[PDB]
Amino acid sequence: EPYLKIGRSHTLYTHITPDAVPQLPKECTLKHLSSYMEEKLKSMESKKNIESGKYEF
Amino acid sequence: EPYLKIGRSHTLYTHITPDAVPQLPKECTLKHLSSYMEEKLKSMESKKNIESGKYEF
Amino acid sequence: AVKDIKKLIEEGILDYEDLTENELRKLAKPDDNFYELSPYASDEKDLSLNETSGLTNEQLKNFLGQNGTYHMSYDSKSIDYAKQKKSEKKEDQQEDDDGFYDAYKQIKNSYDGIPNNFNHEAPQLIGNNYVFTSIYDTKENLIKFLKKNSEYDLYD
Amino acid sequence: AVKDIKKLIEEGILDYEDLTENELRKLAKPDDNFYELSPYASDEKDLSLNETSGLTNEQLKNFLGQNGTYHMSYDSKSIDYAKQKKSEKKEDQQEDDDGFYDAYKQIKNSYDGIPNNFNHEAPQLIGNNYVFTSIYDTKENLIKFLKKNSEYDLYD
Amino acid sequence: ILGDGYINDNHRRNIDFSNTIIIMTSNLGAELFKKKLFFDADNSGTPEYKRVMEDVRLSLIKKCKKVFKPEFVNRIDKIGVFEPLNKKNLHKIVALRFKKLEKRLEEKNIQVSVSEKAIDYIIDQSYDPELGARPTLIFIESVIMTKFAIMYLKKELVDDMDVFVDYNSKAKNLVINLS
Amino acid sequence: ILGDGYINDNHRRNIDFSNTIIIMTSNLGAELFKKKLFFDADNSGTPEYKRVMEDVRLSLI
Amino acid sequence: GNEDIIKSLSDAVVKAATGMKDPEKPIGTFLFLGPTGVGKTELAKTLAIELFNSKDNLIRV
Ligand SMILES: Nc1ncnc2c1ncn2[C@@H]1O[C@H](COP(=O)(O)OP(=O)(O)OP(O)(O)=S)[C@@H](O)[C@H]1O
Repeated sequence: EPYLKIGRSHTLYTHITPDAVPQLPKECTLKHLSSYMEEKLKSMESKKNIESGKYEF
Repeated sequence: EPYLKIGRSHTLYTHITPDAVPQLPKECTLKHLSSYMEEKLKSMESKKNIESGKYEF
Repeated sequence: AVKDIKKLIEEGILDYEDLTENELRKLAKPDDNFYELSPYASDEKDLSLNETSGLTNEQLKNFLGQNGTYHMSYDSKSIDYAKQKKSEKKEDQQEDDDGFYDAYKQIKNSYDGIPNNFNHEAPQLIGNNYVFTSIYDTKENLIKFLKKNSEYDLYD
Repeated sequence: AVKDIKKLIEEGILDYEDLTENELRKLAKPDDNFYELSPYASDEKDLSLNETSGLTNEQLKNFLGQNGTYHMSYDSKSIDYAKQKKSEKKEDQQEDDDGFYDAYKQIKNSYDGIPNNFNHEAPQLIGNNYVFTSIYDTKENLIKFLKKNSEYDLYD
Repeated sequence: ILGDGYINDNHRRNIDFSNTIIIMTSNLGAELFKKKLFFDADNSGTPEYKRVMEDVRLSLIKKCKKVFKPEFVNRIDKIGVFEPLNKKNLHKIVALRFKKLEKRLEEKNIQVSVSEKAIDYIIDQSYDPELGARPTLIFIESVIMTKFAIMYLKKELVDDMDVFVDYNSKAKNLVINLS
Repeated sequence: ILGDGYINDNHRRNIDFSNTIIIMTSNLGAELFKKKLFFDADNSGTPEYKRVMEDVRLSLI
Repeated sequence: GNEDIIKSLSDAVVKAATGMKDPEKPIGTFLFLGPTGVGKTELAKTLAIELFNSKDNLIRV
């Protein structure tokens, strides 16, 4: 919704600055999506076939 | 620590001389790390076929 | 409060807000695994270097500099040649994971100042201070603290 | 005090500090294995010579001489060609390690004036005097003595 | 076999793998158990060298699924990954050999004791992290154990001798004997 | 066997397989799909990504 | 020639005749390598002359 409003607007392209562009939310960046894979792929292997450490209670 | 201080400093690059750059300690050079491999490798190759008679009690 | 003491207690007891300037800078100092001598780095597919790259032709840069009614904006000789090799190798069985897993590992390390095969500590400027982060010791709680608290504040 | 006498006693008894000018220069003189005739050198991978090298193109040197907004600073034709050969040979079993030991080796011989396959004595200027060092006879204790004592002193 | 306890034969008999501990070993150790990632296991880590093993153990399970056709990654219960040997461990691992050694000498009643400094003389002159202590156990048998019998050939071994091994740091080389 | 019942032995007698539920199991999915937008799908897509699994199913045939 | 090889032959006999370590491993396996010409067989022919004084204990396969 905010990216189509500035896209359809009659503004010159030299006036489009990074101040005038609204930021994506934190779910939508590469910083989240790359770190979310290490929440899976590192974790996915660190609980496949390995279950002696830190299952104390 | 000393290499980031001169790196962040507002000095022109023509003023950066080898006198103005602090030297690395002796653990951190190629002269140590190449000689440390001959302390391993050269010593190691003789770990096969340990000499009979060279160590006499 | 010293460096190994903080890794156990500050997760349980101590907040980062009550720490002195000589205590914050030493937790951002590199550990004792730094200055430990370590040969034999492990090679992997370097996503940093592009094997399909080429040189500035300077007649493309002239013709693409004069903007208007051109339909392709690169050379496509070294790229096409590369795609032909992947069609001819018949290597699939783990390369179906290599393009699809391994970048996440190296792409996230690009946000921490860490290159591809670098299993050691690499700095990262936050504000006016450097924080040495690792593959393992990410030091993420220091990064959230120094960005939020020291935005308009200075603690060396 | 002669040359073979010093190799046994100066490790046990004699310090280098009490040695005359005609005694220091003769221990830096080459041994009797020098002037002994020896054919048949043993070939190895010469890390000195670069097989992936090329010629100065003089249109790259002109375009890279005009500094600014270029993105690759070499030719990359001969160095990609080389990498394709290592992908096609399937030689792994000792190339995983013969090179590794060799790089460390031949690299240390570069700090002693000794080239790659040179099993003999090679000089090294220390101060104003030459010291012939070997693969085996490194003569390291002479090098530590002539650098420290004869920094502002002269002993031929 | 790792799936169920049964396999048939050419008789189609019921082979039973229950009550049989099945043990799968292989190396897969090059390019990560090397000097790669494992310099100075002297320290060996209460909080840290665990964490290197917290990815080195992961990196093998990458090579487990992509070499073994990963149904073994499904069938096997516990994938055990050994730590590299510490020099603090070999003070007793070598000493675990002398108790097995005297079983071949309890007929003759030679009791053999080794100083800790003597072990340090052995480790630094026989051991590396890369060969895994097998030639160090050849270093015992082919260097030190050869002349205990030569101490016995010529009559310097009474059939009760308290053999005390030690090195007094000159690179001098002595066996201290008590009756 | 799947086409006919009448199967000769090495005595060349017929061995019926009527009233025998024959069950054919193999994987043929291993190390080649591995997400297909689905192994990260516990919700799995109730009207949407079921059609993906149909196109997954079609590919196997 | 090659006294270091000859000592390794003698040491296994010292491991043999003295009641030293003999598991089911036979005493002193050896793999001799060298250029064609040098004393590789006739170490062993002198063993049967000296370890056994018979020369008919030598078993050439
Ligand atoms: N040190 C030695 N003492 C006595 N005779 C020797 C010696 N070295 C070589 N010979 C003689 O040279 C031969 C050595 O025997 P071999 O070791 O079988 O030689 P060879 O020609 O290398 O054949 P191989 O070893 O089976 S390939 C015999 O004919 C010996 O008489």
